[PDB]
Amino acid sequence: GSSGSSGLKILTPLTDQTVNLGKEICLKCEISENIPGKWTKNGLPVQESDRLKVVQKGRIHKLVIANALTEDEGDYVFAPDAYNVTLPAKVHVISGPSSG
Repeated sequence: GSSGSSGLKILTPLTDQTVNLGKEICLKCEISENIPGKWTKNGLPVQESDRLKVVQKGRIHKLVIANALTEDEGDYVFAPDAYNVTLPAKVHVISGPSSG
């Protein structure tokens, strides 16, 4: 999908993930290249923290959350720090006893 002087082939793109409130979020994606990338939610630079840890394995980016918070519900998007490619993703969180 050459668009702008790029040539990255998405081997294993992100897959829609749906879990209940609290569950441990997970998002793994592979690419035909070995380069670092960043994640973005609802069009914003996701924040990192003890709970939020972005693990990377060679040509694969993994992302899991300690507790699936309501905020999670939205649209996740990842992109390499070398190319201008973007991998869209959908997620949903089920309500629970923890509300109000």
